[PDB]
Amino acid sequence: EVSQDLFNQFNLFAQYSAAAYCGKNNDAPAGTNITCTGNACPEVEKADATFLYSFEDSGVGDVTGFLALDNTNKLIVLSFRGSRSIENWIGNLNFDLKEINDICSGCRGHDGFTSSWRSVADTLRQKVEDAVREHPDYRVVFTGHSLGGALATVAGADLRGNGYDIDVFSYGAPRVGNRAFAEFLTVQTGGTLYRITHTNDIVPRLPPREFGYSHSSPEYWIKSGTLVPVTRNDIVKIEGIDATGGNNQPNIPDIPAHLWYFGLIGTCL
Amino acid sequence: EVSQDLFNQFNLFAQYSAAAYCGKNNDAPAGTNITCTGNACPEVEKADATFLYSFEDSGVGDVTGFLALDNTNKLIVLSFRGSRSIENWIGNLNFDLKEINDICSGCRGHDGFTSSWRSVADTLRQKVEDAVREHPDYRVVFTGHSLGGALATVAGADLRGNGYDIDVFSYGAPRVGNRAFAEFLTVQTGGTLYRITHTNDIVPRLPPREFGYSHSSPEYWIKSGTLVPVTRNDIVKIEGIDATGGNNQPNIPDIPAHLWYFGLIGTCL
Amino acid sequence: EVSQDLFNQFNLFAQYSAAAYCGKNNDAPAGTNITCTGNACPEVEKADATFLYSFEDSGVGDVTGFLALDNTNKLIVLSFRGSRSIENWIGNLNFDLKEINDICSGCRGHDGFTSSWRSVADTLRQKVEDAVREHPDYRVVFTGHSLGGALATVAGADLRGNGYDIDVFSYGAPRVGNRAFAEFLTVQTGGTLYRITHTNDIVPRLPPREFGYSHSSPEYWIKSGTLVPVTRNDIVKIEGIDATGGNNQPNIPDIPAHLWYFGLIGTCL
Ligand SMILES: CCCCCCCCCCCCCCCCCCCCCCCCC(=O)OC[C@@H](O)COC(=O)CCCCCCCCCCCCCCCCC
Ligand SMILES: *[C@@H]1O[C@H](CO)[C@@H](O)[C@H](O)[C@H]1NC(C)=O
Ligand SMILES: *C(=O)CCCCCCC
Ligand SMILES: *C(=O)CCCCCCC
Ligand SMILES: [Ca+2]
Ligand SMILES: [Ca+2]
Ligand SMILES: [Ca+2]
Repeated sequence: EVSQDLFNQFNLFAQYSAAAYCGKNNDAPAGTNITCTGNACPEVEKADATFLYSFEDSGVGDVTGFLALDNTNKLIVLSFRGSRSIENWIGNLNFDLKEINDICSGCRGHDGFTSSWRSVADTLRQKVEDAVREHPDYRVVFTGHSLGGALATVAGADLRGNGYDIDVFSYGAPRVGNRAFAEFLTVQTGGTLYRITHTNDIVPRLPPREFGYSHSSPEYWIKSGTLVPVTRNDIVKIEGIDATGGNNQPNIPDIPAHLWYFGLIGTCL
Repeated sequence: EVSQDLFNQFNLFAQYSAAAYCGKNNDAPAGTNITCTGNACPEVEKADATFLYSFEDSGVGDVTGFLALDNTNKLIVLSFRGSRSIENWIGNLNFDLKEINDICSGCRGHDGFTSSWRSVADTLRQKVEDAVREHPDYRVVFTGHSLGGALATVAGADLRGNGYDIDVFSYGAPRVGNRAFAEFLTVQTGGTLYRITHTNDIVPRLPPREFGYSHSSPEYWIKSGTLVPVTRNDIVKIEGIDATGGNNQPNIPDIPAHLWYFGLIGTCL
Repeated sequence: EVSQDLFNQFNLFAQYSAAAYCGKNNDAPAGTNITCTGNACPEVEKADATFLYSFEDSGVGDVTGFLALDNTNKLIVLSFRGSRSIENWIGNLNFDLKEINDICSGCRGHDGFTSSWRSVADTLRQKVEDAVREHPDYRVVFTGHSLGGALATVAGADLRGNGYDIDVFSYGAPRVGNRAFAEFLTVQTGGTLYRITHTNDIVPRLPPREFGYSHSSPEYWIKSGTLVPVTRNDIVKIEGIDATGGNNQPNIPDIPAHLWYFGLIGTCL
């Protein structure tokens, strides 16, 4: 169980994550409205949300997404797209652990995700902080589904501590680093990380523990099935580093469960 | 077992479905020969078959194929290509059920398949009906492998009942809609649906029943193995909505079985 | 166990194979250095290795790779990229056996691999033999990982016997032909084939024996695990056509093992 307020935020940023997949939302002119196709992001359309920055084929690994200004909810939203291109999938396969001493000592992160973020950090950091200067009353939120959630998590860890809080909402995100990084993500201040999983989705189980990967805490686990609407009672908070009993169970994983986080996600053309 | 006459049709249109994958057959000039690479479609090449309309990157979902005029067999063949592009695959994943009451009452169909067809139906109907007018003694046949088989099925159900029969030959096609639609496809008049499957091919088992999908009846189940020539005694007719004992068995599915329908299907460059 | 000299050769050409995946190494000016990204080919970078010819999207099947001049080791290295593009994967799925009598009598090879090589054989033979004339004391070596190893295996069998030795180092290569071709690859004069496999990598088990495919002898089998450094004591030579007890064992296969051949291979962007 989560509060209705937190449920509304989980639902909203799942739609911001879904919107990042739509092709027209990766080269949109600044100041234009954020829209999706196939009812992918109704709540985002209802809001007075526009593009501050729209990017695709950026850095290494085909970083893609947009930076949004939400005047209704008073948000600065950085939404990363998940895997769609061949270049995205190849970056996922770069799963050896690389030192990220510039984030925390003893921490190691997925080579692919960390390399991709490093390659766009300077540009996007400047875009976000320009927005905070213009709208200092707003709230900064990084979000993304799958690979996009892994990027939103790494980015949040790297840019926190510079005067503005950064909340992160990831959906079906894979493990991003070793246990040192997982513990750091669990105790870091300057914003909250909401790591949302769904039933037996396979992606949050990758890369496997045996390669040295761990999950941060807590986990918000959606128990309602695929194609089933989600209510605030279907989400379970699960505390503990590499906690079992949520998505991390010793049962058969599922691929279609990876595409149902409050609605269909990853399928917007 | 099936008759030799039906076996000959099953083999012929399996090769028309293969020709649709060949890139050269998706942007060819009208009136030119239909040819394939290797021995992908020797029976089509032997016929006096020419392009009426060759299309690619059409509508939504990257609809690809050709409309052919076969003077040897007296056919008007609309052949849809199966999955190859990333865009084809994103469309396959839009597996929510959408209303198609214009086709039949209470029927619901795969969102992607029905949205792809709807985006090209006006253009293709006109070309099919132009050919029927000029060649009223020719037989209209929609066909396709995998996704293409799903598009042929939908297009056939949508255009039937306008004066001319439309027969559909689908190979390794997934489920396309709900039970209402599966029953409509079973009893619809004005043409016959030949839904063909091969051993334990995985694709006719998608999307899973649990998501609300059913299969029309009957099923023509190829029992011979992969890379094994098919004889008319290897094909078994299986009647009953969502019938088991054919491809729909609770065993381990197979991927290479998806590519062997009389010959190799889906591999023409 | 293998000798430290052979181990060093196995390690060097694993990095030449890894280099072929980097996009910048498929369209580089002749004479420029060969480099990779993130420690993918450190030994290649240390060497005085420059491009003689880089190719991409060549022939049929998206043949990709480079021809390198290594002055440090006195090598002419032809490195084929493995699977990355959709076109690559379609070619892999063309797995029926085709006559390659011009290479060896009674031999039959994978249709995709042999068609891909035939479509570039005249261009690449000219490039290799030009380099031989220019540096007649250098050693010619074909190498590749996965699909690249299969192309390197077929190319060496075709181009041997024209006045110079061709050594082949394949990593995680699939079976390329029938038994006759497997025997020929075992005994052919004018160079050596080092076929290297890793633990229970699935790819060297494809296509299955039951489709008529056989593996040449010997097999150099890496017993250390994924993400585990390799030492010369972890490699075991296994002789015999279609020998078991190495990679060819009736146990569960593994996909990540395919990417670890002394290091991460297939992941360079
Ligand atoms: C993993 C091997 C690769 C397969 C392909 C995956 C990535 C494809 C992207 C590019 C592909 C290029 C074109 C290649 C064409 C031939 C290759 C495609 C082969 C797969 C085709 C899929 C259907 C096509 C297709 O038309 O898609 C059907 C569409 O309705 C999607 O349906 C879904 O709901 C998505 C399901 C995704 C996979 C679900 C996993 C299977 C579930 C069962 C698990 C298996 C365990 C069973 C054992 C139980 C017994 C104990
Ligand atoms: C976008 O929405 C805002 C109001 O929220 C306003 O600029 C206008 O109605 C919309 N503009 C376009 C081009 O749709
Ligand atoms: C992230 O790598 C997961 C891929 C997103 C799924 C897109 C729709 C299948
Ligand atoms: C149906 O979705 C088509 C799947 C076959 C892929 C083409 C053959 C490589
Ligand atoms: Ca709006
Ligand atoms: Ca002809
Ligand atoms: Ca160098």
